[PDB]
Amino acid sequence: GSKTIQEKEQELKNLKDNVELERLKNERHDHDEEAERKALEDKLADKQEHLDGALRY
Amino acid sequence: EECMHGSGENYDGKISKTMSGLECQAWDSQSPHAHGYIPSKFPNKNLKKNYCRNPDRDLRPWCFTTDPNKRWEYCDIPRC
Repeated sequence: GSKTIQEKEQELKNLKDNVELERLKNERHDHDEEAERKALEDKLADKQEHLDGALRY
Repeated sequence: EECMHGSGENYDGKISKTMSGLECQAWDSQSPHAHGYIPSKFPNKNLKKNYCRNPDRDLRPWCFTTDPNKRWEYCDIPRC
């Protein structure tokens, strides 16, 4: 089925191969701020509260 | 083993306390710290309960703390 696009992937990306490349450089571990920029396509127009991620904080 | 041979990559010990003296937060929990290291996301990394593990290939097995003023910290694990 060339026309029928199945959900099941044809190729499975290996995570271990990514580790071998060391493209993360421990950056995502050091600062999670880069993740926010990936989640949001654009930045907020108004003053972003930001704050820390906690229950009472 | 409760100790590491190098950086604790294959360290599947039961230590759940940071070198600062804080109990590590359960990997399967997002309270009070939210993260992207889901045990189901990395089942081959031995993210069991709240034991200190090495998912990013750091030099020291770390974990998230249970304190809102401390995201994550390293665990003081002995060496073999």
